[PDB]
Amino acid sequence: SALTQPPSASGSLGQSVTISCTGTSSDVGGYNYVSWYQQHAGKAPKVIIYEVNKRPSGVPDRFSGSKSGNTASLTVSGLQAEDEADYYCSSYEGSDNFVFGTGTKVTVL
Amino acid sequence: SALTQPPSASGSLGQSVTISCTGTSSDVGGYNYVSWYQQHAGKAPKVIIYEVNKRPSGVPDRFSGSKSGNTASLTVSGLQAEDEADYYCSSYEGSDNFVFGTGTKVTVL
Repeated sequence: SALTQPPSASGSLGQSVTISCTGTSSDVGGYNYVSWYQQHAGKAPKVIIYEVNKRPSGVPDRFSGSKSGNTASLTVSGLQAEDEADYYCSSYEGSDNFVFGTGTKVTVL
Repeated sequence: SALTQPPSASGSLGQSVTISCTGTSSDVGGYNYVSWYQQHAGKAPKVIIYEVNKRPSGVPDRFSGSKSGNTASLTVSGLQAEDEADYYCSSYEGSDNFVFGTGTKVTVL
């Protein structure tokens, strides 16, 4: 299984893009343990958000996470060309288990 | 001066879309008084969310709201053809004042 993410999203340089991540009451809707990751092609993933809305040290405030219902979202503001990347979500889902989304490719226009 | 909203968003039938509403610490980021409105052009608006995440009586559970920092988000899940519409946000901004966004047009594919 997988969390549902749109294939694609886009926003303007300097503006924002928002990505959704839809699960169920047993994952996204059940806990406050949603993370987001950014990956450029061929590069290492990077954690952007954890615990729904927390940014790791060194991740700036232009990355914001939220959730409501069974859907989490990530908004990337102040868009830079280097924000063109794949973005994935994950959620805790009970036990010691996590489920991931299928990734959204962002284009920066 | 308006709240910033993307001019467009889209999602697939039966799935989800999330749209954003970005203000400042004096409005969206200052209070828990974000509302969302749906309007099919030419027709009367309807309130979908108030107080960030509250649904008026008669609004289905599949519309949900959230915020983090200066950014509020509305998710429409289980998208239906009737969800193609303009969606506006507003926030309190002190005194007896409310400020609105410019609206996002959602398409349902």
